[PDB]
Amino acid sequence: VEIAYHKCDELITLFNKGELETQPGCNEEQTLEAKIGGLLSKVREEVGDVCINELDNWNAPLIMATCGSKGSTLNVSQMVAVVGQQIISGNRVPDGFQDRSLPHFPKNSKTPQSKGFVRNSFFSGLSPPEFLFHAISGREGLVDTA
Amino acid sequence: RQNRRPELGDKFSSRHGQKGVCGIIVKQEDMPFNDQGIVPDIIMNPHGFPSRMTVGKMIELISGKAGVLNGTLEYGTCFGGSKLEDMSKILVDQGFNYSGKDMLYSGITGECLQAYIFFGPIYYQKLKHMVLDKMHARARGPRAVLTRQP
Amino acid sequence: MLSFCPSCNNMLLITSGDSGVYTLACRSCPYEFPIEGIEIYDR
Amino acid sequence: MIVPVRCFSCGKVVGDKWESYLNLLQEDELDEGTALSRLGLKRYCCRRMILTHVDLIEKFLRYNPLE
Amino acid sequence: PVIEEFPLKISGEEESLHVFQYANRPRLVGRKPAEHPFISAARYKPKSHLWEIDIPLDEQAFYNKDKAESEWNGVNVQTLKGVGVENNGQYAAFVKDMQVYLVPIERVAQLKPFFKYIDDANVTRKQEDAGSLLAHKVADEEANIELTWAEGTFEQFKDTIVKEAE
Amino acid sequence: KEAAAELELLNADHQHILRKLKKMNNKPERFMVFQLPTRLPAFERPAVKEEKEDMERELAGKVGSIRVHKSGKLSVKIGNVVMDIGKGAETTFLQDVIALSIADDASSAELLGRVDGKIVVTPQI
Amino acid sequence: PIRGFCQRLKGKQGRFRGNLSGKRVDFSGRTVISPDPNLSID
Amino acid sequence: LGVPRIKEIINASKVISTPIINAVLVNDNDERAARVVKGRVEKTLLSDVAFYVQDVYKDNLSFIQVRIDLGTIDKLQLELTIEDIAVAITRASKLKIQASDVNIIGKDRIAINVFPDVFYRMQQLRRALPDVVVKGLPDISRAVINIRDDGKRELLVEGYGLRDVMCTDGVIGSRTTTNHVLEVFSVLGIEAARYSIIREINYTMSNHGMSVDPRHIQLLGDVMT
Amino acid sequence: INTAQDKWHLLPAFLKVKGLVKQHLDSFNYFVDTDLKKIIKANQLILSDVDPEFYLKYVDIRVGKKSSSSTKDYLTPPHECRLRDMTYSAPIYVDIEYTRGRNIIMHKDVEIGRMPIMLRSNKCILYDADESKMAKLNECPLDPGGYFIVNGTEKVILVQEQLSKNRIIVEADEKKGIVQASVTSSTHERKSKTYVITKNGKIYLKHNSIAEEIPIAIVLKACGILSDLEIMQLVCGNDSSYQDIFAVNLEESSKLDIYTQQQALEYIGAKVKTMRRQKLTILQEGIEAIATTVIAHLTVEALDFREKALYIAMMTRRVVMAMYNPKMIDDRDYVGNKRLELAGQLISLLFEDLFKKFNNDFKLSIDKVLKKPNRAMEYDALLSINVHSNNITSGLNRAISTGNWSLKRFKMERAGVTHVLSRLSYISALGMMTRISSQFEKSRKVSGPRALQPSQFGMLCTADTPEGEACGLVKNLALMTHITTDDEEEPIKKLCYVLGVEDITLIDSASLHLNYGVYLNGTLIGSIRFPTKFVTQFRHLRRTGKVSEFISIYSNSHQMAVHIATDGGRICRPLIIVSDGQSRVKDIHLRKLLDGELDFDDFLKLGLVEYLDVNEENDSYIALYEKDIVPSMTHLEIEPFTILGAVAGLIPYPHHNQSPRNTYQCAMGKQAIGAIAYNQFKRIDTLLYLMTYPQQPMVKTKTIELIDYDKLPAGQNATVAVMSYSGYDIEDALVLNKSSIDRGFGRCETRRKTTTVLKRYAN
Ligand SMILES: [Zn+2]
Ligand SMILES: [Zn+2]
Ligand SMILES: [Zn+2]
Repeated sequence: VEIAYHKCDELITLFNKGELETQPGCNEEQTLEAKIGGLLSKVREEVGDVCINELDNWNAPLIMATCGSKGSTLNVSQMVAVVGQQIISGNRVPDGFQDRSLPHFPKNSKTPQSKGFVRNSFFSGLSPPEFLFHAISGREGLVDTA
Repeated sequence: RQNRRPELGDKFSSRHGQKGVCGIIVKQEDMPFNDQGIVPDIIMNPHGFPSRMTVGKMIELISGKAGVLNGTLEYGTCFGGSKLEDMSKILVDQGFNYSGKDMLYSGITGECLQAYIFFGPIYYQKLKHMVLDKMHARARGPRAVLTRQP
Repeated sequence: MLSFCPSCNNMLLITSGDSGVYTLACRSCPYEFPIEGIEIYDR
Repeated sequence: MIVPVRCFSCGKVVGDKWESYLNLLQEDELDEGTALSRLGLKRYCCRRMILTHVDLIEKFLRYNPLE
Repeated sequence: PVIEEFPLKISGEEESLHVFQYANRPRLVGRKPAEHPFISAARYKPKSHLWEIDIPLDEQAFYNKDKAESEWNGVNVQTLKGVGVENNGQYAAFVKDMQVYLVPIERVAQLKPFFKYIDDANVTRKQEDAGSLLAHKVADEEANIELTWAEGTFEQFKDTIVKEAE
Repeated sequence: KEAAAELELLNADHQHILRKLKKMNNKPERFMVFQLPTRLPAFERPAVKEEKEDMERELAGKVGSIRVHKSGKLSVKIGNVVMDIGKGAETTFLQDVIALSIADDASSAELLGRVDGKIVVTPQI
Repeated sequence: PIRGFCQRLKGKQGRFRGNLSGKRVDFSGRTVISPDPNLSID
Repeated sequence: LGVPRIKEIINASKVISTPIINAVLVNDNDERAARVVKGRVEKTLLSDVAFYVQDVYKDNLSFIQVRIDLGTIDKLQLELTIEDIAVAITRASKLKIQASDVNIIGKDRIAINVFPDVFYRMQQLRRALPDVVVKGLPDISRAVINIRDDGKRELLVEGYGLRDVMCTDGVIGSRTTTNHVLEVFSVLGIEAARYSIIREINYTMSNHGMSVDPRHIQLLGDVMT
Repeated sequence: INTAQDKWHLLPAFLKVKGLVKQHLDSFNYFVDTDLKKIIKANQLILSDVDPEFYLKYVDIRVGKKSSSSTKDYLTPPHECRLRDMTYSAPIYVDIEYTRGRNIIMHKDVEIGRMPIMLRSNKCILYDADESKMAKLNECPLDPGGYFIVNGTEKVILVQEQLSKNRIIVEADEKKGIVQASVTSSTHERKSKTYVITKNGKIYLKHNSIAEEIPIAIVLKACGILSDLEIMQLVCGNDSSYQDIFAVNLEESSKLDIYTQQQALEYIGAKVKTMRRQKLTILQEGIEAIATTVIAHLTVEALDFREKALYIAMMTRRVVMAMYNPKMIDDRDYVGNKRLELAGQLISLLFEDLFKKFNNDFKLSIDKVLKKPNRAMEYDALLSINVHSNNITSGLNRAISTGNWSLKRFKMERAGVTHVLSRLSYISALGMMTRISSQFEKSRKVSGPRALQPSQFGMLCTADTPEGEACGLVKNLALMTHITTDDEEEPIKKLCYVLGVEDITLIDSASLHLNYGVYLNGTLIGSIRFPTKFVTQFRHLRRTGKVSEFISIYSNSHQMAVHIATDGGRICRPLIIVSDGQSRVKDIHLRKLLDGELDFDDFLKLGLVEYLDVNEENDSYIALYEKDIVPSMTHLEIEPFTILGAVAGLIPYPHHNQSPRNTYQCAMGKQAIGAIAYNQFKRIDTLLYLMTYPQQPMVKTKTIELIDYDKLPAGQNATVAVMSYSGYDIEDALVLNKSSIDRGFGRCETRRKTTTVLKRYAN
């Protein structure tokens, strides 16, 4: 994660000064969000695979996902390893204030802690900005079932 | 006034959004038992945990268990509360397992169960949705005077 | 052309002065500008 | 509202150990967990009967007709 | 730690002087201050606090003659209308020998252009075929008390000091 | 950073208020409207600085002082309260003059002078 | 806003869906459900 | 691709949202030739081709003076000269040109004269001029040269017209398609609209799981046919 | 002995002197102590048109006390009013000045109706009852109060939330409907609502009292701004991108040949509706339409139309910025854009209109004796007061009981204003308080007001919401919140000029968009040169308590504005001030807070803590824990678990669960049954589910210590073996013990009331 936090911080400092080349469908802000969202989505895969390959036999949620009972291998990962990016409407967490998402982060911050990447597991227990960012994506899918 | 006891079909819940109904009532020599002889009041399925990801219910049981063995009420307040690594200190202090999993015997066949059973006190609350106030049935009865349907 | 006259600062709408030379002259103000040759840019 | 007579999970009689539980805490005071063990409540199903018992009969009896 | 002190002094209150703000004329032309609109036929309306300055503009430079004389009755002078609203804590300051002298500015006028001759061409062009509401009814029903013009009054420069001296 | 930018611009307005006050000396009939607070301290009795701080006109003269500090700054004190000062209105574009009104029968609009700029004084809260 | 004759026929509480396509029936009951593995799937 | 994608096929929606149009090219390897045919279907407004739009007010002549370049014309390789732009201005007729008055100054400039208030209509013609379409099809909003997963170049035109795109040179008109089922009906008949209803529903549901049997879709295609 | 983990003791210090039902209790205390006077003074005098000398004026008003009595009146206690199906109320003693015969007479203590008073407010007899007087009056001391007893049924007025009233909000979509609301509301002097729309790239001005909409250049000329260069300097500035967008609107003023304010006012004078009474001219009407008709909170009183012209110019600058960049729009769902209308505000709307209709129906019967014979036989004019005084009582009681809100004068027809208080749990009675209703429950959208916003951190509970048809439209307020009290703003305006703004009538309109302009409640006031020195000296006057708290100032930057809000209905939240990288509340203050002295609101007066608005949290940077305080911080959380409300504090370890799970508990903690009250055996209610042996949770929470949940708990500690057993527990069924049920595990009890009234008849 600290590699992913260091690579995402060597990518915004190339963005505050205008330097980032873009994919041919996006501008410089949107091509940041693909390089910074596609890099947080690969450390659920890195840290998730370190999890599931490590839990022993006669692990209970590993049996209930090998069966096809209640459980996915992602649900087990979020309870043990990183819960991961809280995607809201396809994007990250929107700026709920003037130029940041939440007053506990500095203004003009695109750091992954600030835009919705929760790192504590459910066993670890979610931090107070991690708690709210996960709670927004919960209701966004709780009203998408009504 | 009316007194009423749990029937098949009353709703109980824990404090973790896991609503549930009473499916069977079991004779207490058929329940599993530990070395001290404690039998459960509720048996809860392990299949309501992985899809729902209520890990804070797995900590309510240990903090509930270590607290009642210590004699103190514990705390599960948000962003804090009692810690799992020293609720598991009280729990080895007695001679229970640190993880809250006990070796229960089987009440039906007498044998050791082949898994350790996660076992302790959860706070259950009983809901107002009771099957006595919900079971109804009609053969023939009054009809609406306009449509002459039931 | 978005150019405002002196002394009342209304909009200098240009007009065909008595079927002759174009002049830009304010309305409700007797200011005028006879022989302009003026232009603008808009990229 | 008043103490259960028996533990729910064993049937061990715990209703006679509420009047004596409060005396071990009020006088000769103990730390609520050796006052349980002194009354002889080993099993945790039986300790939770009187530890988490909230006694509401004392508050309900304040509102009767004075009679 | 200071160096010098300027004797901030105040003047009296028997003047009720006003200040003017010409919303059209800029202050600068070529980094020098622009020249004052020279001659005026000023008039004032008490109980409504209206200032009307009549600044005549020059002919023969950018001034047409057929336009003004045909329908606007041949006007050559511009009326500037503004309202004097009070604003407290305002003070004029001339400085003599490193001493400022505060004089209480009583009202501030926001002088904007005005067109009397459209009102002339409003009444005289319909008669062929033919709360704050009160604050305008008091305005138009009162005769605008004319004030003669005076430029370069140096007696006020001494009038503050003779009542500062006590 | 923004409080440092307003600090140096006030430091820029403190030399710019000293030139435009010293150059304006003894040029006759040329004024400067400048803004004081509405309520002033009392002068029959001196209201002390912290008492005027709390609740937030006919006068004689020599009621204050415009002190020039050695470092770069200026500060008006009146009576005993200490205020701060800055050329803080705007670079005005509309042209300004001062006209004296006369009441009833000597009816005249005396044109006194022309406004240089506008400086403001605030209590040092 | 009284009901006319057209107001008795409109809406999902009127006649066409509310008395003709859907209607309360007899010899029916409604009860909370509950599991039983011992009885057959039919 | 949601359930409102189904809901706009299920009823015959004349105006759908996002009506993208595939197109197959005869030059699937030359990148420059892909850019040639891309500009031929893409509409080009006058703003992207000009330097400036001005007007000069000499003593009796008043004219809109438009200067364009040729350094844009070779970068985005349009087959556009300075003359048919002046044709395309007169072609527009949303601005009442009385089109015999257009003059062309040498190689870089077009003078739109006007003569009879004269200022009101010349002000309105000042801003309604630099957004007219000078080359391309008017209902095509945008186009994207897309690389297929074998490397081939099949551009995603995103407008309304299919007859115009399938007749554009470079685009082979046998293999170009459209999301819009009513617009396939106007050019390709009913039987290529039946075959397109069942292919936009075997593609909308198949992006969400939903392994419906295809014979349940073919019968839905035929009720609409 | 004291450290970083001890600052949460401010949360029992906050809730001690405040409580959780203060948003009901303070509002009703404000109404019966301040707003009763500001209704009597708004219509004091009764003017008899027949013989214009028999006037009648009301001197003052008070409820529940006669002036000659040194003691408050005896009220029937609130529990007896539940049993006897009465209304728990208090008499409204007005005293009256009237004319009788040939002299004027004051009469004292006229009872005009009865006011249904709220429980635990000032006039309730439960106010300062020492829990032994609660038992004599058969009342539960753990009851929250905050509700009314009307015809026996106990009714709660829910917290309504509206959009922010007197401020500007920018909407936009494709097809270019860039509209700008401003719902002006001076109480009902006028209740009006303007728009600003761009049609065809041309800015207009729609208003519902105009026949057809007016363009924008010939309405600034209707105000004083007529120079037509400054209109290009009030809405464009020196920005060349905006000068192109507005330039179409200039020539349209010349196209109608409008050039003076005389001619500009006469345009809109012939565009009005409701010409009724005066037969005044179109000049006298068009100058009245700018007076008190378009933007009604900005009433003009004289010739100077300057600040109102600057208002419409700063509306249309936000339109031109929205046309250029389409993302400069305002969120309608942002919590700073909301106002919470409480129970005193609603009853002041309700009691005023009944006192209008009292005085109208008393005037049209005070002349039914004057123009009739027996001229020499005078009458005291105080014998027909009780003819209509049973409409004050019956109209207050009906509108609370039915919940219907039929205000003829104010023109609002709201439904669902009240609800029956829930007596399912102890949690239901406290979850029905702190509950917030919304305006979206008439027309439907997707993914708008139902998604929670990040701007409700600490203001609203992030999990307590129903699931189903109201998910995100009903919401709940957190623990440490406060609703702002509306206060006077002209002392706050006069503080702004002293602190260094210079007035809008003093500033040039050319150089207005080069300096930050201050905005006292959305209205432009001045223009400061140095804003962050101005804002810092305004917090410093608030932290010293010179200017009040609940007065928020925040310096926007993209708008380049300094807003100052002081109106009521904003949601505050207390925070600890930090300074130069160091929390200002030291361990000496927590040592004093514990041992009795120096309570909460001594942390406000001594400058230690601070209420922050939602908007003022933009101009901040808040630490969560003391270990996270960097030098650029400016606040610190008192306690992070107050992100959750009262009901969501029942959950043990919520941060370990998944978030949809913590929302289902909030709906199901209100449905679980246990103990209700201490008079739960003395009450006769419609349906009352009780539990025989309720136990307090083994794992508890600080949040349920605070709300006293462990003294009336709802549940039992079951011994739970998490295992798969019998195949009768497959999908959420649970296996139960028979010998537990025989001993009283989960055994409940139902109670039901049955009322008959032996009515006597007219026969
Ligand atoms: Zn002019
Ligand atoms: Zn028992
Ligand atoms: Zn037991």
